Amino acid sequence: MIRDIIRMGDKRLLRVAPQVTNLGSAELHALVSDMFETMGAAHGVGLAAPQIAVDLQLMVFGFPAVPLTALANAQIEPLSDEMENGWEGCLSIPGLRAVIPRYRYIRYRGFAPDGSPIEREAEGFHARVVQHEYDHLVGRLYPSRIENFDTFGFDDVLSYD
Amino acid sequence: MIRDIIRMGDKRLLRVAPQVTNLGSAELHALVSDMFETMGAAHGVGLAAPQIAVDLQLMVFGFPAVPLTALANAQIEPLSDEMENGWEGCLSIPGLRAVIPRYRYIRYRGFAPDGSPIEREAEGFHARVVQHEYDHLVGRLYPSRIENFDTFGFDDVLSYD
Ligand SMILES: Cc1nc(-c2cccc(N)c2)cs1
Ligand SMILES: Cc1nc(-c2cccc(N)c2)cs1
Repeated sequence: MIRDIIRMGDKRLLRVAPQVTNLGSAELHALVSDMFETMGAAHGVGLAAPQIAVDLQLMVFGFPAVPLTALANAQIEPLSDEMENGWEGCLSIPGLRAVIPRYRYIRYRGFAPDGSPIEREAEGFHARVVQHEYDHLVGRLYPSRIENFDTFGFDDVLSYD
Repeated sequence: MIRDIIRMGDKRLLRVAPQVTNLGSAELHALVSDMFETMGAAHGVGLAAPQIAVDLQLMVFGFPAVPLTALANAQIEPLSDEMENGWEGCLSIPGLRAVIPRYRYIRYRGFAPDGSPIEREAEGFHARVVQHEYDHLVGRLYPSRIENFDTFGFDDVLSYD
């Protein structure tokens, strides 16, 4: 079932989400299902549970190919100090984008919805997607990470590199 | 004549605008006319020439009542250090607003379009309008001034005080 995505300004995006405690359950599998379906309908590459007003450490993401992934209780570790700049947008902030520095290299861990452990090293766009989605679990959106406000604007208008 | 307002992302918002050198001219009077008309059609309280892609130190503003004012070659001086927070939006960033600290007290100077000198002390919302419009003359938009990103979001969604 497609869920409503809440937009920046909604307090439910600003919460720190608790862990998932229902790995392998039918209730989680359905919620994950709905999230992939919601992500797909909005043409997203990532979506976090709080963007559909569900307060849980859960995100889906994927589609350079990033693997289709559902991830509960994510925890992330930079693998280096190299930052890298890249374009980011967000379905809760429709029509806009900005350039955001993210770690180029991370490891992330947590659990697939059937409860199997997940751990991967990630780089570049894959890395950036997971960091962005992780931010939501923590009440954080990308504008608070912009350093060059010249690169922030509407998508159909922007012309920076 | 109503002009197109350009949106955040357009480089023409990021320029430092040169002075007006045509006070008392028919070309300025028409441009000022168009700006009041453009401001009115968009339900703005302020609009700066670069928001209609005209690169000049010129702004209109007004409607607590703020007097309807056209102002070329604005220069501003805080009258104190008291900052004050207030809600701001911007016609080049439609649908959004944020809380922004501005000086509570300013003096501003420059010229009415007929070339008569203008100087006023200003406080509160009047002050804030002029500071906001002044920012555009200098390539600056309000997001780069947000300190609490919790208060930044879509207007129809937001619920902070
Ligand atoms: C090239 C682009 N990437 C994105 C994007 C980047 C990181 C995270 C999410 N959720 C979206 C928007 S435009
Ligand atoms: C209460 C509000 N004020 C504004 C506003 C405030 C300052 C400058 C401009 N141009 C608009 C938007 S919502």
